[PDB]
Amino acid sequence: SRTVITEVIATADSQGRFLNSTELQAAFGRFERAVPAIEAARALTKNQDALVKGAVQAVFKKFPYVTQPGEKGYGDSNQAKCARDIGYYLRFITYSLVASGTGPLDDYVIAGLREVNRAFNLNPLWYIEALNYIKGETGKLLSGQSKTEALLYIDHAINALS
Amino acid sequence: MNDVFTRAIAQADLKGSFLLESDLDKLASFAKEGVKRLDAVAALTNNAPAIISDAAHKLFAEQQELIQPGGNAYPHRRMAACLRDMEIILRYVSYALLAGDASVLDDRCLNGLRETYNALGTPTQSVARAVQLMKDAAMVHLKSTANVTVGDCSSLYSEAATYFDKAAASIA
Amino acid sequence: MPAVVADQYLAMAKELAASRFGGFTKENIPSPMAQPESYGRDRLGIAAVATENPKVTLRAPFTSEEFQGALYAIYRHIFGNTYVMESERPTTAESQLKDGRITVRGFIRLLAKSEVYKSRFFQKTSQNRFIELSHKLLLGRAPYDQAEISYHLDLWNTQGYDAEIDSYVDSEEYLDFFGEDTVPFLRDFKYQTGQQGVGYSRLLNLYDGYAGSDTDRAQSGQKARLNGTIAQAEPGSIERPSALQDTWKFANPNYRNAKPPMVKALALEPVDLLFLNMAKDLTSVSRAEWLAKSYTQPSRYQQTETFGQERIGAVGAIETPRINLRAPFTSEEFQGALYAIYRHIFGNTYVMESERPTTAESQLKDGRITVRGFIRLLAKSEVYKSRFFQKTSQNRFIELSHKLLLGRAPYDQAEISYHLDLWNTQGYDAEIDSYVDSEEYLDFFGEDTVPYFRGFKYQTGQSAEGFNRLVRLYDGWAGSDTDRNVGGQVARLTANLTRGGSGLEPFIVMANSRR
Ligand SMILES: CCC1=C(C)/C(=C/C2=NC(=C\c3[nH]c(/C=C4\NC(=O)[C@H](C)[C@H]4CC)c(C)c3CCC(=O)O)/C(CCC(=O)O)=C2C)NC1=O
Ligand SMILES: CCC1=C(C)/C(=C/C2=NC(=C\c3[nH]c(/C=C4\NC(=O)[C@H](C)[C@H]4CC)c(C)c3CCC(=O)O)/C(CCC(=O)O)=C2C)NC1=O
Ligand SMILES: CCC1=C(C)/C(=C/C2=NC(=C\c3[nH]c(/C=C4\NC(=O)[C@H](C)[C@H]4CC)c(C)c3CCC(=O)O)/C(CCC(=O)O)=C2C)NC1=O
Ligand SMILES: CCC1=C(C)/C(=C/C2=NC(=C\c3[nH]c(/C=C4\NC(=O)[C@H](C)[C@H]4CC)c(C)c3CCC(=O)O)/C(CCC(=O)O)=C2C)NC1=O
Ligand SMILES: CCC1=C(C)/C(=C/C2=NC(=C\c3[nH]c(/C=C4\NC(=O)[C@H](C)[C@H]4CC)c(C)c3CCC(=O)O)/C(CCC(=O)O)=C2C)NC1=O
Ligand SMILES: CCC1=C(C)/C(=C/C2=NC(=C\c3[nH]c(/C=C4\NC(=O)[C@H](C)[C@H]4CC)c(C)c3CCC(=O)O)/C(CCC(=O)O)=C2C)NC1=O
Ligand SMILES: CCC1=C(C)/C(=C/C2=NC(=C\c3[nH]c(/C=C4\NC(=O)[C@H](C)[C@H]4CC)c(C)c3CCC(=O)O)/C(CCC(=O)O)=C2C)NC1=O
Ligand SMILES: CCC1=C(C)/C(=C/C2=NC(=C\c3[nH]c(/C=C4\NC(=O)[C@H](C)[C@H]4CC)c(C)c3CCC(=O)O)/C(CCC(=O)O)=C2C)NC1=O
Repeated sequence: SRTVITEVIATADSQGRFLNSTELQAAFGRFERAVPAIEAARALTKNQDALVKGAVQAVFKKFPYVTQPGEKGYGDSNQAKCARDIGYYLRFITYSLVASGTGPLDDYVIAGLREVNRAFNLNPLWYIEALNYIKGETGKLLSGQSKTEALLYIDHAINALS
Repeated sequence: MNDVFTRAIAQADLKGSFLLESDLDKLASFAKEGVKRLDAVAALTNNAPAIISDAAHKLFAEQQELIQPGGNAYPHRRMAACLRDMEIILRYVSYALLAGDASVLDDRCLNGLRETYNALGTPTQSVARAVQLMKDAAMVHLKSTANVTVGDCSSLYSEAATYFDKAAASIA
Repeated sequence: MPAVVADQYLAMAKELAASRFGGFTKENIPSPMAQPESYGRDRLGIAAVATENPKVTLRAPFTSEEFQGALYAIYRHIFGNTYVMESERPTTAESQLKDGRITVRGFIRLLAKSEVYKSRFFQKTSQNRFIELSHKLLLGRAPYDQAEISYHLDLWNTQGYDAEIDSYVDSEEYLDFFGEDTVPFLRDFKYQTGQQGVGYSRLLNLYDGYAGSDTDRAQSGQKARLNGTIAQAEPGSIERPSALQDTWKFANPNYRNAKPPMVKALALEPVDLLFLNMAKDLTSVSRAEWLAKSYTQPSRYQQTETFGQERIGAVGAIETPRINLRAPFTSEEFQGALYAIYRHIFGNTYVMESERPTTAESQLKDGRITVRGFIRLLAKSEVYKSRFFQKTSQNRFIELSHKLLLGRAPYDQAEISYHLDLWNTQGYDAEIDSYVDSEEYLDFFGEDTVPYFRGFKYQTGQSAEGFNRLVRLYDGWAGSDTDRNVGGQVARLTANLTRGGSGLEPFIVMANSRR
């Protein structure tokens, strides 16, 4: 996964050279930023259920029509899959927070996203609404830097969806 | 109606001696956490309409025989009675939460309540279900970390859970 | 089409559905619990005293009928439901009430101090019975706490009977509910701001029906019925009289209650509750979370995202950066691009400092040649030839040049024939230009990017064997294409290419049948 340490190692390895001061300072920045990111991930994990339920209902609020019979948001299975997908997004965002890089989101959600959504007729706007929700509440669940890392990762996912 | 302090005092009086150092440490710790307790009682008090609307909506979704002709919440009179009972039981749960004891809830609210409902033809299991739903909404509101200093309050959540669960068990 | 039903039955169906709004739908059905609005008060027999009889209020001026009805209600409440004879009727008290000297409250005070009240509810009673009766008749409720009984017993013992009656009538509760003008009524049959859980049950215990009364002339005497329950903080009895058994028989309040099975279900082999646990997981909880958590259960395939790339040993060869070298570049970018170029184009084989091309690096540094032209120079060099051409067969050279310059394996035997013929008729340099001037090379690497291994991902036009053939060509990240192996530099894909496969597919198709 593309993280600070991993890109450091990969760039040094592609040039066949040891780890120098530049890369060690990048690693130092990662190790220092770990504390805000890890406790932001802690906060996001502790509140996963409320976040996911609020996100699903926010999607149903901004897209009322999907709830009606005959289209995507109708049925117990479809809404369980909505909840599962939003939980997937939250899970990989917390993963990226912990790993200090967009790696987990890049490799698990963003690689192959458009093809899969197109094949299954899934609107990226639903997930954008859910992630804007999660963004809004992660604003008040987090303070200081932790809010900052959480929102960089959430906005990275949103940008990937658009 | 007695609080945690009067409970300790009664237990000490029964054996008939002073409150021990462990008892006084317990009670001083309770008073130290009483600020968070006040926050919890405020959370229950400011969000009662929200909690009871949510509980009523969930309850009449799960149990439609209540709100349809013949049901025990059918006309406006019995529907209003149902929402009133929800208000009352939430009120006594918040009282007990402030007291730190469930003596006010048991003694003043839930003591003849199953007998009343049985005499009126009211499903006590539905009332217990309503209390459970209302506990869930209340627990959503209690955990809210907005407008209030952040810190651990797990003991308070567990205690409010016991008060609602005791209400449900007493009714059903 | 002939009629399928007689018209009378069609009329009956139409008029049955006409009396519903919406006819017959699933949403508009009657409640299985068939309770009328008046179900509770009717089955309890408290309809008259709780909802139907009006609250009688008497003010300073009034007509004859208002006065007489007020007196009837007063005597029927304060004296229990007991017959008060004409000789017992208080005349001066109601003359003072008629004048306006006393209020209805003062009249209640007088009556509760009269020998009628004392003879009925005091002189042949315990004090517990008296306090119950006085709470019921004077305050409209039942005692809530044993402290009330202690208070009233001590008040009568110290200050007398009239102080007790005044404690009842002067109480703020009495004035809150009745003031000075309305007759006291039974009031705990409807919820009020100060009620308690036990109050309804205890008042029901104290109330014996419209045709029942609190009389000392029972053969058992005037006995307390709440003396044991108030002390133990128990609810009251809710057993109603016998004439109410026929009332609303067909209601089903306990509709949600589940009938038990005749025999508990067991599971003998894996323990004896897996059916009960299965039934609690199936029905007790809503379908949504059931599916939600079933969706996120881990799979029996415990496969990470890198699984499959790790199996073929191509994680690094897939994830390494694509080196693109523009016309202007820095020294670090140039040296790193040189490292990448020599690692790929020479097959991860060591090139010593003496073998490195300085003039070609200089031409690339100036911009005279592109990365593509540098690659072309390198593959024409004695390094590349001596490693991949001179000690090899042409099959090995062709598969190896495909791998190194296109990042993919040969897709068929036609490529082998084409390249062998091209080298044989035109020579090595033309054969290198065939790779480097190919549309494939320019579409994927195109004059500026170092070649990379393309065939670990599906390429359009690939033959489903080029993946397997690149895997068989690739020897991991630490493998090389050296000519210094013990056997030598030998081909790998000759039989697979010429055959076009393994030759076991027909027998695989047979095996996927019967056996
Ligand atoms: C016996 C006499 C009786 C009446 C009259 C009655 C009305 C009534 N309608 C209700 C629901 C409702 N009723 C409405 C009516 C609205 N729908 C909109 O299209 C209109 C603008 C508007 C009507 C003119 C709506 C929206 C709800 C749902 C409110 C909710 O979310 O709970 C409810 C809440 C319980 C439930 O969920 O069913 C009651 C008590 N109940 C009774 O027992
Ligand atoms: C201070 C403590 C206290 C409580 C809590 C209390 C409850 C109480 N609920 C009552 C009726 C009722 N209570 C309910 C509510 C129930 N039925 C619905 O189906 C729901 C399932 C459920 C509520 C969630 C209903 C519908 C009635 C009216 C029943 C009838 O009149 O037939 C009554 C009878 C008097 C009246 O109608 O106002 C009492 C005394 N009384 C007290 O002194
Ligand atoms: C008007 C009545 C009243 C209120 C409302 C009140 C709130 C109150 N909450 C406080 C801190 C706090 N409040 C809480 C409670 C929160 N912790 C979690 O977020 C929960 C969601 C929630 C409670 C369940 C906590 C943990 C503290 C910090 C510990 C402390 O300072 O006592 C403080 C101390 C000053 C401060 O640190 O900000 C006050 C005065 N005090 C009062 O006399
Ligand atoms: C809902 C309307 C209503 C009814 C029906 C009613 C009946 C009634 N009859 C009573 C007494 C009585 N009832 C009777 C009548 C019977 N004994 C004789 O043998 C006759 C055969 C028979 C009458 C035909 C007698 C004699 C008493 C007095 C019992 C006694 O003092 O020992 C009492 C007790 C009142 C008291 O003594 O203070 C009531 C409540 N009261 C009501 O408010
Ligand atoms: C008019 C006739 C009449 C009488 C006499 C009567 C007795 C009576 N005794 C009572 C309590 C009591 N009575 C006693 C006295 C007993 N306990 C002591 O150990 C002794 C063994 C014994 C006395 C020699 C005590 C201690 C209480 C308080 C009980 C308690 O609070 O648990 C009470 C309840 C009021 C209260 O709690 O203060 C009554 C009504 N009731 C009546 O209607
Ligand atoms: C993943 C990174 C990576 C590694 C690790 C790597 C190892 C590596 N060592 C090689 C050759 C060699 N390696 C050795 C080293 C051995 N000689 C013994 O005396 C020593 C005990 C031992 C070394 C400590 C020698 C002597 C050769 C040359 C073999 C020959 O010329 O015939 C080769 C073949 C390239 C060539 O021969 O030109 C590779 C691929 N290559 C890589 O890209
Ligand atoms: C540079 C060293 C080298 C050599 C010499 C070499 C031989 C060689 N001969 C080939 C084909 C062939 N070779 C022959 C020759 C046979 N025809 C008659 O039967 C004769 C008995 C016999 C020759 C006297 C034929 C007919 C083919 C056509 C393949 C086919 O049957 O489809 C092929 C496959 C590519 C193609 O079809 O052109 C190679 C690689 N490979 C090498 O790397
Ligand atoms: C021209 C003919 C041709 C075909 C058909 C072909 C298939 C093919 N499928 C691949 C991967 C894959 N193929 C599948 C599809 C399978 N796995 C799922 O579970 C399903 C059970 C099932 C589809 C119904 C999956 C999941 C992968 C990725 C496996 C991995 O990357 O580890 C790959 C590896 C390269 C890549 O991932 O892009 C090839 C080459 N190649 C060819 O040259």
